[PDB]
Parts: sequence; structure tokens; C-alpha cells
Amino acid sequence: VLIPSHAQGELTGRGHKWLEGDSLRTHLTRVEGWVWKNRLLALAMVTVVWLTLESVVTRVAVLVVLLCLAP
Amino acid sequence: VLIPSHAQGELTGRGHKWLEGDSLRTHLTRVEGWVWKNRLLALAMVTVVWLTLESVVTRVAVLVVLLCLAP
Amino acid sequence: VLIPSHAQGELTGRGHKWLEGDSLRTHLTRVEGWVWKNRLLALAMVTVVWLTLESVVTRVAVLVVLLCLAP
Amino acid sequence: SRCTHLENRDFVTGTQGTTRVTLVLELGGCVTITAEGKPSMDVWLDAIYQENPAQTREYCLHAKLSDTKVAARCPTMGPATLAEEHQGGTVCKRDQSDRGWGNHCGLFGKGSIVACVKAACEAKKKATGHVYDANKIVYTVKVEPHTGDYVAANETHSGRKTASFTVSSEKTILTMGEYGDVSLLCRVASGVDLAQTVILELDKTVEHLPTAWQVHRDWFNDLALPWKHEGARNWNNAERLVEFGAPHAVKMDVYNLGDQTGVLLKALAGVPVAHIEGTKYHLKSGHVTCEVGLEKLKMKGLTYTMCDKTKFTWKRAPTDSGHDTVVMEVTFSGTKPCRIPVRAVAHGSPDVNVAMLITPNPTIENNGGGFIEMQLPPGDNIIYVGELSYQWFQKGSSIGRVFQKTKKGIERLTVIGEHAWDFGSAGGFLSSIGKALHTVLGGAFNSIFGGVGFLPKLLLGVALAWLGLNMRNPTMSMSFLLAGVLVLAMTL
Amino acid sequence: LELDKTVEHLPTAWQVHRDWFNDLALPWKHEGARNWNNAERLVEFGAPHAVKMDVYNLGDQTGVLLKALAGVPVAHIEGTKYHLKSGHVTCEVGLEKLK
Amino acid sequence: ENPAQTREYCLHAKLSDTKVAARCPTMGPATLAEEHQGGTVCKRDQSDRG
Amino acid sequence: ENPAQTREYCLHAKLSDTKVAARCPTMGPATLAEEHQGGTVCKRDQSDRG
Ligand SMILES: *[C@@H]1O[C@H](CO)[C@@H](O)[C@H](O)[C@H]1NC(C)=O
Repeated sequence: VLIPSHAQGELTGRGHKWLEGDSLRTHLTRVEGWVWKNRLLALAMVTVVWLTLESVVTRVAVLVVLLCLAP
Repeated sequence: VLIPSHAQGELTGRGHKWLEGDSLRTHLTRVEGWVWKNRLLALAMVTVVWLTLESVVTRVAVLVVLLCLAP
Repeated sequence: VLIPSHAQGELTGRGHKWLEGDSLRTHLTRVEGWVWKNRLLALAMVTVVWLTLESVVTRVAVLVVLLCLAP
Repeated sequence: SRCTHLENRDFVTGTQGTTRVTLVLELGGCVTITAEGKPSMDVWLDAIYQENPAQTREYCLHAKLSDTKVAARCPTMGPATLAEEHQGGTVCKRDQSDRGWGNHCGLFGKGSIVACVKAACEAKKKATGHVYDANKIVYTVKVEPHTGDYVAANETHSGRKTASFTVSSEKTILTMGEYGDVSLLCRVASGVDLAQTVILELDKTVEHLPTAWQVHRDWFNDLALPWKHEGARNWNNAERLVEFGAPHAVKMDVYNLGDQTGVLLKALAGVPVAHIEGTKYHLKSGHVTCEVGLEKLKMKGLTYTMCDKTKFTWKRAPTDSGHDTVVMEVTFSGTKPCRIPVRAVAHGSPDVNVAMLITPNPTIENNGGGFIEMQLPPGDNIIYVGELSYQWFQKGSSIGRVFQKTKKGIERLTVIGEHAWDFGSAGGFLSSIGKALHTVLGGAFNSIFGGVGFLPKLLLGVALAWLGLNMRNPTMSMSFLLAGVLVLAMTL
Repeated sequence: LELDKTVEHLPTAWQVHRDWFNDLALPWKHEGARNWNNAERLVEFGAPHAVKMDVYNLGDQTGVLLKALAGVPVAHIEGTKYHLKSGHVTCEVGLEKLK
Repeated sequence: ENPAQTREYCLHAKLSDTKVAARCPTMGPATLAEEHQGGTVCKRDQSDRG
Repeated sequence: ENPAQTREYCLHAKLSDTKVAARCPTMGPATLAEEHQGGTVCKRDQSDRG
């Protein structure tokens, strides 16, 4: 049975937590894990943008979802 | 002193050869040198796309050209 | 493996410098590289002018750029 | 076999009704030929060299400056003659400095000044270009049959005959042991374009460098360095490595541009290397067309029998070649020599043998035999060697291997392939129509551009393709169709 | 994949996939290779104060691997034979000599 | 019957022989003999030299 | 007078004791003792073993 991570208390920041901003960029380097290791899917997420949506402003949230959501 | 490269010839090759893996990628490191080290001017390039005459075919034929101008 | 030039830097100068009448003219002699070796391309850029463009103002912006892009 | 020592291996089958087959023997490939009812042969080009050919323009990459003298005069006191101007290998430059009274003049203004040096060269810092004379050029072709023995790369094969092909001796016969004779006819003229090839040479005694290179002619004739011949003492245009600074009225300083070796080595990106084994100047890449006559060959072991079924043991594990063939080696310690019972059934029908052999008629000799190679269709395959068998799955697909032959039929069509359409053999309206479509094509397209490179090819192609959209006459809009060829073809 | 089999209360062998196996960002080595390749993964750093940055030991990974992980199979070892527990194999069965 | 092995993976690491060195901002940035020994993990970083 | 010198550079390389090791694909990929030594340049690659 898992133990959740403690990212929902951020208490202070003047001593030394474990990892600085890199731990905040775990879900910003794993996204590059989605990009570089799934180039098939990385190119498959372009056909959603300019063929199905036609919704220029609201395309950003669509580009975030299905990339950053899944682990 | 001037020497142009042997990019002109590129005559044969099925034995051993030079750094053709990183010969065309000399320029691909140069232009990314123009990007990663001049980020203000790299973001200055966006002011031609969505502000000036954005005729569909003549967007990229101005962009990639202007990026590859700077040696 | 690439050392960038001091096209970029250009700090100062009232002393002595290397090649101030050639730094600008290395590229001009390289253009002579893409003309004297490529006289057939010197003829190939003529058909760009009078048979295709019909855009007198933008003709120079085609010719000079397509010569300077050639490294 | 030598074809199982490297990557590029191209099979050319031999039909019955056609026994004289034209090949293309590139340098760095190995063509295995499988003729029906004949022993299958391995043919490859070994080396392309010349025993100390002529040499052209050399270039000194590190100028040896010496005897640096500066003449200067007051502005109206006679621009000074120097005896050092009048020898070759000397660089001089006139200039107008500004004389003061700090250097003992009578007047000021534009003081005339000139400096001179003796631009010698550094030891073993010569960029020696060479050319080819086809009088001493040699194309070496070694042919090795399948004797049942496998021989290593560091070893040599006893039955490996060697044929040298100069332009003077263009018809050669090689007795392939008991297998018979092979008739080889290689036209040296219809091979490597020797006219537009410069062999560059730096210090060969430097350990960690390529000995020679293989560069373009008109590239090499328009370098911007000092340049002398064989046995020349004077230099020409040596002012390229020698750059004069601005003076201060007495001594216009002269500055060497140092060594330019790495400068040249950055200009050799995409070059094929060239070995120098002392006398010979080897190439490592090339192409030639040869003709392989197998009518004077025959098998070995036709007056023998099928072997025992039992005494075969695996010395060696049947594995895939990386080119859809299965190699092995048996230890038969019995009734020698004999035709090995090589057979390989498929999945779906255990009746039919489908073993498309590469070594035909394998025999375990009194000192030889063992190496067997076969090509198989996809699926489960039980390769019997007597009672001894082997479960094998051929990992390639059915259409995948044919598509692999098309992949070779694409990647072979680089500048080697622009001359090479003799992968077939007297096709009539198949092969000669390939020459009819492509000889004028590659013949004209290499003539234009002068050779310009991937960046200006994928620039000017896209440029003319953009000019296709801005077209006045739709009947003359096939210039766009010409432009479409100028993008996709030259990406090899 | 094989951990300490001498631990009494565990399975002995396991069965996992090659792609994820090369996506393991634990420090690795081969048979006889002395030192760990990419050893900067169980070893991390911090920020000093002008003198000493303390290179922190980071510990064990028996839980992240095997315990919070969603739907992976197992295997078995009995001595010197690395068994499996999942599998499949195509066999043709000829009953022609039976009675 | 004992197949070949691939990459092995350490679970519980062990550290010893920890050596730390720093330098002033313009006094030749730090080196160690264990920067290029086998099985040694290092990191260059900017401290705040008082 | 003798200011604090920064990064030196090397323009001409000195190369000696060239050591090459190769392995089969699935027989424990190639390692050397000089891979981790100081002043050494290495590059891991894959050959075509016959
Ligand atoms: C060829 O190389 C192998 C590999 O170590 C060696 O065992 C064999 O003895 C060598 N033979 C010769 C003639 O060098």
C-alpha cells in the first residue's frame, strides 16, 4: 500500500528541503519523458490542435491534458 | 584565410568516413547557439509571426531563413 | 567542435586588431565562393529575377539572402 | 566467408538460362552469388589504390616566417625598395604609416612603409593533393567459395584467390581449387570517377589521424592557402597565411596565422577516408562493374554420399546473420567426406523442405568442412542436420524481407548507385531502361550546382518550390515539378 | 528480475519487461564490472554554507520497486534453474499411436 | 539452467570516504583526486564564500 | 602583474595508450579501467560482431 507524497503542506523554506525547484519540475521533466520516448504520440497530439478543435484560445488546456495528467 | 567545407562534394562513402553524424549538426548546434544564448532576440522573432503579414506559405520561409542567416 | 567568432563580441579598440578589413569581407569572399565555383548557379539566379518573381522590390531580398545563406 | 565479416552484404541469385552475370562491386560491400547447379561464390572488392601516383598542389597549413624586415621612410623621402620582394616564398605589402619627429624625420604626413618576410613551411605540415593515373591503379577482387570451412578476419583462407584489375589487364581467370574456374572481367574506366577525386595527404607519421582523404577536385583547386608543387622552392599567394597589422611609423608588425590543420579538418565533414600502406594510396570507398562467369565452375562432393544422421553435433549455435540467414558449424567425426543432410521444414506443412541454401553441397572434409548457411521463409523452422535438429523462428516478415530488398534498392541509389544500375544482368527493357532514365539524370544533375551541399540543396529546392506558387504560366508551371526533384532526391 | 532470494518471505524470481528495465533510473553495472554506472541516482547533493556540502546517503528501494506498482507478474527459482510461473507454448499432439 | 544476466541494480546504497573542497570566487575553482576515480559521484556547485 | 588566470584551454591534443575493448551484444557490454580515470576520453559504441 502506497504512502502519498507531502506536496500539500509547504511549510517554510529557509533551511534545507530535499530538492529545490527540480522536485517541482518532476512533472515538467516527466512531460519531456512523454515527448522524447513517445514521438508517435508527440506527433499524434498535433492533429487534435489544427483539425478537430478550431478553438485557438482554449487549445492550451487541451495541450496540457493527456500529457501532464497521466504518469 | 578561407576554406569552404567538403559539403559541396560529398562524393562516395560505404567504408569509413568523417563526422557526417555531426556535420550537418554543426549548424544545428550553431542556430541553437543563437537561440539559447540570445533568448531576448529569440523572443523578438515572434513579433513577425502574429503581428506582421502572416501569409501562410511565407511564414516559415521567413522564420527559418532569418534564424539560419546568423552564422 | 566549433569556436564562434567575434562577429558577436566587438568590445572596443584604439590599439591594433586582427582583421577588420576582412571580418566583414570573409563572408563577401565566401559569396565569391558561391559565384566563381557556381557560375551555373549565377545563371540559375537570373531565372529567379525575370521569369518567376515580377516583384521588383522583393527581388533583392530574395537574391542577397539566398547567396548569404550559402555558408 | 568474408561476407559474414561485415554489414553490407547483397545477395544476387543466379538463374538457369543466365550464367554470365554483371555485378557492381562497391568497396565495403560483399556480394554473395548463388547460381543454381553451381557452387555459390562470395565476391567483393578488396582495395582500390595506386603505388605512389603523381601529386598536385600542396598546401602549407603552418607558415614558417623568417627574416622579418621593415623598411620605412618619411612621407616624401622615397618609398623604400627591398631586395626581399624579388624572391618567391616572400610576402611583402606596401602601406602608408604616419611618420613623426619621434622617429627623426623632417616632415609629417603619410610616411611610406613596407615589410617583408620569407614565408617558408613547417616540417611535415603539407596538405599534399594527389591525382590518379589509371596506368597504375589496381582494383583488387578476392573471391572465396563456400568450402565448408569458416575462416576468421585475423586468419587467412587457403582457397581465397585474389584478382588485380588494372585498366591494362581487364580479363582475369581464377582457378577456385577443385570448384573450377571463374571468369572475371572488370572495366576500370567504368568505375570510380578518377577525374574529380583529390587524395589529400597530411603527415602520415602522426599516429591518430586518417592517413589520406578523398576530396573533390574543384573544391581542392580553390583553397586559399600557400601552394607549391612537388620539388618547388618558391611559393605563390603566401600572403594568405601572413597578415600585416597596422604600423606605428617604424615597424609594421607581421603576424603568422599559425597552424591551420584543424581548420582543414573541419572542412572534411562527410569525406570518405583513405588509408596509406606506405607505397600504396588506398581508397576505402568506390565502385566498379564486373562480370562473373560461373560456367567454368562445378560443385565439390558429387561422387560422395549423404552422411550419417547421428554423428553431427553443434560446434556452433544456429543464429541469424542480421541479413536473414542462419549460420552454423557441425562436428562430424565419422565417415568423411560426405554431403551433409541439410534440410529445414516450415510451419503449416512438415512435408516440404524450404531451405534456400547459401552454401550448396556441404562436405566435412578430412581437414575441412562445417560452415553451413541458409536463408529461410518466415515462421517456425526445424533445421535438421541428420538426426540433429534445431528449433528456429525466422524473425523477418514475408513482405518485410522483400521490402528490405527495396530498402537496399533505395539506399544503394546514392552517388555510388548513380553509376550503378548493374545490380541486375542484361535486363533489356528493365536494366538498360534504368540507364536510359538515370544516366542523363545523374549525368546532368551532378553537372549542375557544381556540388553545393545538403543545406543549399534543401534551401534552393524549397526556394524554387516556393517560386512554383508564384508562377505566371500554368503550362510553364512544371518548373515547380523540377523543383520537387531538387528537394527529395538529394537527401542521401 | 532477481532480488535477494535468501530473504525467506519473498518470491524467488520475477518476470518484467525490457523497455521499463532500461528505463530504471537506479545505478547499474554488469557481471565483474566494479563500479556503478549512473551512480548519481542513489546519490544526491544539497546546498552548502561556504564550507561543507553534505552528500546525503539516500537509502533503499525495495518498496518503490515491487509494492506501489500496478499489475506486474512473477516467476520462480528452485536452485540453479530460473523457472517461470506464466507462459504459453504451441504444441502439436499426434495421438496416432494410442489405444 | 542459469541464464546470462543483464544490468544489476543496487537497492541500498552505501557511502564512505566523503571529501569536500571549496574555493574562493576568483581563486581557482575546486578540484579533487576523487573527481575522476571509479564509482565516485561528484557535483560542482556555487557556495557563498564568506 | 600576474593576474588570476581563468580557464586554460588545449588546442593540440596529445594521445597515447589507446585502449579498445569490444564484447558480444548479450555477453556483458564493454568496460575498461581507464573509462573512469582522469585525463581520459572515452566513447561507448556498438560494433557489428561476426
Ligand atoms: C584471432 O582472434 C581471436 C580472438 O581472441 C584469437 O582467439 C585467435 O587466436 C586469433 N588468431 C590469430 C591468428 O590472430
